[PDB]
Amino acid sequence: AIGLVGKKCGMTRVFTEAGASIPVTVVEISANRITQVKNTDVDGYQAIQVTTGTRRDSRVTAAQKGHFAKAGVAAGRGVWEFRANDSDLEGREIGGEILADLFEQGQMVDVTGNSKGKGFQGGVKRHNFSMQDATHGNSVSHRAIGSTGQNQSPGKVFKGKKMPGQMGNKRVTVQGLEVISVDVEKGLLVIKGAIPGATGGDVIVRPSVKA
Amino acid sequence: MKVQASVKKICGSCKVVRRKGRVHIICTAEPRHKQRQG
Amino acid sequence: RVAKAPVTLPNGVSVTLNDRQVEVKGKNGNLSLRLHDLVELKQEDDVVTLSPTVDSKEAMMHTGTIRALLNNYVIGVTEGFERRLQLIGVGYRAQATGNKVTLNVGYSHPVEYTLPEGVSAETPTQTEIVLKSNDKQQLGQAAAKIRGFRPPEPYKGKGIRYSDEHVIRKEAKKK
Amino acid sequence: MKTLSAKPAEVTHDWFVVDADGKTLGRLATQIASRLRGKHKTNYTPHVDTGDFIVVINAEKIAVTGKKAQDKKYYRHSGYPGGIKETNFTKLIAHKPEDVLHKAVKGMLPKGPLGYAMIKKLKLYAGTDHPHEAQQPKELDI
Amino acid sequence: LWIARINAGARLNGLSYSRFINGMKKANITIDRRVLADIAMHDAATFGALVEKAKAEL
RNA sequence: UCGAUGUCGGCUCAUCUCAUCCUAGGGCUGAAGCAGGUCCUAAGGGUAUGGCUGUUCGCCAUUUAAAGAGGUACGCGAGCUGGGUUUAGAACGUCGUGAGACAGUUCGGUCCCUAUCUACCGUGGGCGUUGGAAAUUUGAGAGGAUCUGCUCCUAGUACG
RNA sequence: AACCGCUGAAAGCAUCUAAGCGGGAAGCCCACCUCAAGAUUAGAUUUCCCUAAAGAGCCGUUGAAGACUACGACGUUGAU
Repeated sequence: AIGLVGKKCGMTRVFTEAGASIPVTVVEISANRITQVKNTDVDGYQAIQVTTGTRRDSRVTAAQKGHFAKAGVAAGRGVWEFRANDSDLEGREIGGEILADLFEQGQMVDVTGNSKGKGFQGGVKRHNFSMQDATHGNSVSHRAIGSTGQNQSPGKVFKGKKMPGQMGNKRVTVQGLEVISVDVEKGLLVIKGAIPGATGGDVIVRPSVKA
Repeated sequence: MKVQASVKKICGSCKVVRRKGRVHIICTAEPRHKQRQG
Repeated sequence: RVAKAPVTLPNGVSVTLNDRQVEVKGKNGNLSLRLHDLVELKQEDDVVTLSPTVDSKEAMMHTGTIRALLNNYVIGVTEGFERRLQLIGVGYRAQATGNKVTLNVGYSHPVEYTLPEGVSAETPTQTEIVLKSNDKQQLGQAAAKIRGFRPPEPYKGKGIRYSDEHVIRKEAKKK
Repeated sequence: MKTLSAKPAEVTHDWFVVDADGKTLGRLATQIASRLRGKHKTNYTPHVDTGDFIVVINAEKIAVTGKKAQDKKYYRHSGYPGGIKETNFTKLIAHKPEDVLHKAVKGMLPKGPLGYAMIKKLKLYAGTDHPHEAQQPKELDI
Repeated sequence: LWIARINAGARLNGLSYSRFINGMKKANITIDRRVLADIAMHDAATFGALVEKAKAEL
């Protein structure tokens, strides 16, 4: 139930001997250093905290420097927690190591990332609203929202109405993705599929919850 | 069964049974005699 | 009437009452029922008389059912209860192996039923199940559960049916 | 001679512990509501909180009569179209046990700033223990 | 307000407000609810004696 | 309501009901099977594209698991359209001596408003959270999602 | 839920129900994804700091982040 944090390196293909192209995405896995083990006695729940990447010393606060020093690890670019159970808290000690060995070839994974940000978007792109007529006398409402409600009853707009607003740049999970290849010496994780986000983004790969 | 406002025993093998405050006719001879009030 | 009828205790069987929980112990085994808080239980020479705490219709209707359950427990501990299921069909068959009974009736898959703790099944032939139990309730529930995998059909009688169960028969291709 | 008010700085709130074990929900709730309001005190003034802190244990053991454990419905609207949700007394006792008695008392308290301040003195817990031995509540059979 | 204070005071030692007012009426005590609530709030012993009178009258 | 509450239809965007159209669970059957018919439960999802006509509808073609019935100012013109109805031009039939008229027809005929408050979609500032800070988090709760065809196999078996 | 029960009395029988014990729907509550402590009941844990500290911000170079913001990165001990 624990995963690892990597960086989206970009997309490519893997060819099979039958001549099928598999769309894959490449994840750089630096070492996931364990910075804290949360247990039920102290925190009320079981989790593993890891860090990965690096920061320069001038960019790490005194509080975070002490947090990393208590574990014995080097400061990473971020800190991520994975909810675990007694089975997961087996060989996981503070200052310990999590590599790409966590996953096997052919294992289904869930991958989470920040989607690409589209900024402010209209209803047509954000919610697949139909466009109104391009011609036929249509005035200046070609990509307009259309009606936003009923009449006097209810005399308001219902909450959760689909409107323009910020699109993308949100946490998104894609489930049911296959591990195409694992390599740990090079920190390589090759996964079948799309992987939300841009290249260089932080991605979290966990074992698939559908199973 | 027949769900209706008037449930009455039909043949003579029908029973009026009430369960959960509701009136049924249950017949041991004719399965289409089964009635429930409602 | 049922409430006023006393429960005659055979030589082997015995009943004890500890904190509103009657236990019947005898040669077959041990059964127990929770005594309703509107019924009192008193014992005499090899007989148990159970009577309402107050003279009321509700208390009498509860002591009737306590008497009936106690009588069933006494008989089920002195000799036990037995139920018989028949299977009718071309390839319908049953096999009892321990506490788990398998039935091949008409599905793309045999059905496997685990008997409740207290009911024992044996199949002398392949189309006949004999169930034995201490309590009539658990025996009847096991029989109903097994019979509900393929209840009898009116047009040919196929299915699992109770022995001495009247199955309605209808005629196919009528005019 | 005049009729004086209670002067909040001069008022003292006493701590009491109530066992809600097998007691009727509304019959207990009215008593608690009166104690939280301070109606049992001769300095009662409706614009001052003169109440007492009430700590209720065994909140999951409170009782209702009739068929109300399965027919008493708790509705809420979430603010979204069609967002009407319903739950049972028994399901709510299993899920959030304190909310049955909290809801009953909130219904009986006045609805305004002072009422919000008086419901804050109701400390209700499922189970036989409360974390308020420091306040030394006196056992109150009400 | 006075009636609420007197009810609190009478229930503090003994009977309810309604029975207290009946007892005062039977005892021929002409003290008004304003003074009664003042004594309930500011003189607990005097209100106790006043309640004892109404209680002895019933 | 006449010191003005814009009409039908379409478009866009919906929201609710259940007297349920499909899908789900059932009882009865003049239920052999496959298919149905009725009624009970069930509102989670889903629930065509075209030809004609301004049409709603309706008929028709071809589909679909299905092409539900409704409420919402017969939802929705300070969101769009302007084909019909319902100004002024003109003509036909008809009525009138006539000026004219016609839920008769025909051709033509300006749709304004930069959003204050409520609402809603997003996105910030402040303060608070019992000294302050950097992080990581539990989850009271809320939203989203929930559809379904066909082929093979069981098995050309059960049934006939 | 409808519906089907087991045992069972009221009501010697019968009976799914009154006591008790079962099965059972795309529906309900979880489970999946996202948000979530202004949940003013403002929760938890790990570190850091207190004669202007720990930090945060301004400013600058900026970004598959973006209306402005915010958010992410970096500012010579540096590839922003």
